[PDB]
Amino acid sequence: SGPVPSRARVYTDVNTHRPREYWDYESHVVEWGNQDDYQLVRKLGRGKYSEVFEAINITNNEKVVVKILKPVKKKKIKREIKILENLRGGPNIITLADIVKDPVSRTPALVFEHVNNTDFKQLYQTLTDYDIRFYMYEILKALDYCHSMGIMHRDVKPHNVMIDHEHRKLRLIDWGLAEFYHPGQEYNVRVASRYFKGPELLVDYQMYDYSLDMWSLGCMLASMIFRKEPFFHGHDNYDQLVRIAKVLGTEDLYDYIDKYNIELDPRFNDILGRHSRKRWERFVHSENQHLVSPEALDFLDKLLRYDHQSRLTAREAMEHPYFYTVVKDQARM
Ligand SMILES: Brc1ccc2nn[nH]c2c1
Ligand SMILES: Brc1ccc2nn[nH]c2c1
Ligand SMILES: [Cl-]
Ligand SMILES: [Cl-]
Ligand SMILES: [Cl-]
Ligand code: NA
Repeated sequence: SGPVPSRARVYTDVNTHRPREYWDYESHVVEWGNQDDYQLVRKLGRGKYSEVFEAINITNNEKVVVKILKPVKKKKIKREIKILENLRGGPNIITLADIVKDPVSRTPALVFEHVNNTDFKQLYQTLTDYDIRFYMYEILKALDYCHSMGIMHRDVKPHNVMIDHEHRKLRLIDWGLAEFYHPGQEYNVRVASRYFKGPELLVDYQMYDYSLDMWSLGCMLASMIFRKEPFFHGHDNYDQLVRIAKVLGTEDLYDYIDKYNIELDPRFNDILGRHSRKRWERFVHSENQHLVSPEALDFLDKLLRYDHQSRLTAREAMEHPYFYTVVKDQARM
């Protein structure tokens, strides 16, 4: 028999109850703007599918960020545009301002409202205990929002979190790998960066959901509270699961494989071995102990589960005791 089917525990049917047009991004008609409204100021960085620039809107002298959509299928372009339009105005989600094409090269570009080019990876190994809780809560607002809107990000990692630490403001960026969640859909498992890939991607379980983002978030949290970058440091996608298995243990891994009737790639048979589930205390030392609390470990434990169904949802995560002081201070402000 094949793999056992899976459904998201939350927001399962939200796209089914929308109009077709909400999620049928292949049918979306983009009104392409004029590239000449903007002047590029400077390169901010060059990614995999994108070059990103600081630019000026020469109509209002407003600073913007421009992402030139490096050669890729039109299908992927429409998907990213439609997701950005659907999520526009959501909490801590980057704001799409315009969509333009080069009159010559015909190359699409996305224009975003300005954010400083300071990503979370530059700051997240130097935060106080309170600021880790604060910024994790801000990321959870973006994830509960996009999940509630029927969208999984699929590339949650520190390089995709822009922070203005001065203004205590955060935006979740790079929606290029994001997808709409549809119950029973089998997704590409070649998404996310190696260190943030959930076990579902590593064992090739395709019927995954929003809970993939919650694994990635757990990898970020573990990195920050233990000052260990990355937390799960695999050589390649096979060794990545071994690094996880040495922490979470093999018993829960094989129970997860049995539960979903997953056919494990033969390469895994000699490399996973047999490992106890490690107590989180093993990762605590004199230079991280100020970031580690019972509350932090209880929360982390509930994100980092093999079984995607077991993991906290974004809204359940926001209700965890780890965030009580953040929630109280927000209500006061
Ligand atoms: Br938006 C934008 C503005 C000017 C540009 N020059 N090359 N590519 C561009 C994209
Ligand atoms: Br603003 C901004 C900066 C970089 C980005 N990469 N993808 N989306 C982005 C938005
Ligand atoms: Cl990163
Ligand atoms: Cl490791
Ligand atoms: Cl132990
Ligand atoms: Na401590």
